[PDB]
Amino acid sequence: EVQGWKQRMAAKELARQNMDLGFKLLKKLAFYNPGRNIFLSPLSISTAFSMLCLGAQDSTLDEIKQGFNFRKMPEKDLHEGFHYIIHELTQKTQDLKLSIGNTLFIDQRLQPQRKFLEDAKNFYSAETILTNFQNLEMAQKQINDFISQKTHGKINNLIENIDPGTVMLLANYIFFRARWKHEFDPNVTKEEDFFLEKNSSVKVPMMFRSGIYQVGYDDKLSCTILEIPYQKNITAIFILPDEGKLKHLEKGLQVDTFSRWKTLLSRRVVDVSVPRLHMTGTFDLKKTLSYIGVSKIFEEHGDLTKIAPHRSLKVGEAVHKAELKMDERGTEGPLVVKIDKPYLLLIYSEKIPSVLFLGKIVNPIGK
Repeated sequence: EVQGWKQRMAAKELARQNMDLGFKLLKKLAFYNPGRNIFLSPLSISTAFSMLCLGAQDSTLDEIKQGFNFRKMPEKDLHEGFHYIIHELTQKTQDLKLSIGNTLFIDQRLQPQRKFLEDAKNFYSAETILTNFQNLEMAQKQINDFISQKTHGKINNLIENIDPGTVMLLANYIFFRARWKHEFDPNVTKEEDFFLEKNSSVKVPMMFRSGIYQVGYDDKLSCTILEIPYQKNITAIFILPDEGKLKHLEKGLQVDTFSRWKTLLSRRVVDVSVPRLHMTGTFDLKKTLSYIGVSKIFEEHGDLTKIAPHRSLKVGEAVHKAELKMDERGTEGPLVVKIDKPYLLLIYSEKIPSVLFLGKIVNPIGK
C-alpha cells in the first residue's frame, strides 16, 4: 500500500511526459493532415518504446530516451513506473475493460533471448510470437488473427502491409470500455445535426443528460471545457473550440494547460449533448516517431542484440492502434453544452494521472 510510493511517483512523472507527447503528436498530425479525425493513445505508444529499451543499447537506446524524454529518472524507475501504470489500468470488470497490448512478431529463424522475454513480460505484459515472415500474406493473416482473438474482436486488421525483409514487427494496441458515473438514457438519444463546416452537416446519434458536471471556459485557448466522469477514477474531457479557433487550440495545448483548467472548472448543472463514438486510429509508428526524432530503432546498428543475437536486427515495422466505444452505458440512479461541431477528446485517468486517449473528432460517424 505505502510500499509502491516510488512506483506511483515515477508513474506521475511519466504520465506528465505522455501528456506533452500527446499534444506534440496531435499538433504535428493535424498540421500535415487537416480536416481528418486523429485518434491515438500517447500512453500506449510510450509503453511500446519504453519496453524496447529493455532490449536496446547505445545510440538506439539513447535516441528513444531523448525523443520520448525518459532521461530524467533512472532506467529502473522508468520500467517500474510503466509496470505500475499498466498493472493499475489493466482490468476486465463490469465498470472497466482496458488493456494495453505489446506484441513483438519475430522471424521463426531468430532466437529471442530469455532475459529480454522475462523482463518484457514481467514489467509490460508484452509477449514475443515467432512468425514465418518468408510468407508475407500468411504472416499478416496470423498477426491480425492473433490480436483479434487476444482482444476479443476489439482490435482487428492491425497490419495492412508487411515490407519484404521484415524480421521484427512491433504491434501496440489499446482498447477501452467503461461505465459512466451516471448513465445516459437510450430513450433520450436522438439523431442530431453535427456541423462538419459552418455550411455543411450530417445526422449523428446524439446522447443527452442534464445533471452536475465540471464545466468551464478558457479565454486564452478560446474553448469550452466539459468533463463527464466514468465509474472508475477516469474522466472524459470534451474540449470544444470557438468558431474559427480549432488551430489556435491545437497549437496552444501544453502540460501547464491542465493545472490552468483546474481553476476554470466548477461543478454546475449542465444540459449536455454528446455524440456516440466508435473510434479507431491506426498509425505507422516509423512515420509518427519522426515527429519526436526517433529513427535508429528502425535501422540496423547492432544495438538490439539483447532481443536476438543477430547483428543486422532492427524493428522493420511498427504499428499503433487505439480503439474506443462511447455510448449510454453507466451506473444506474442549467448551462448548455452542445458537442455538435469538431472537438477534442481527452480520456484522462485521475489516479495515475495519465492521458489514456487523445482524439480530434471532425466527424463522429466518419473515418
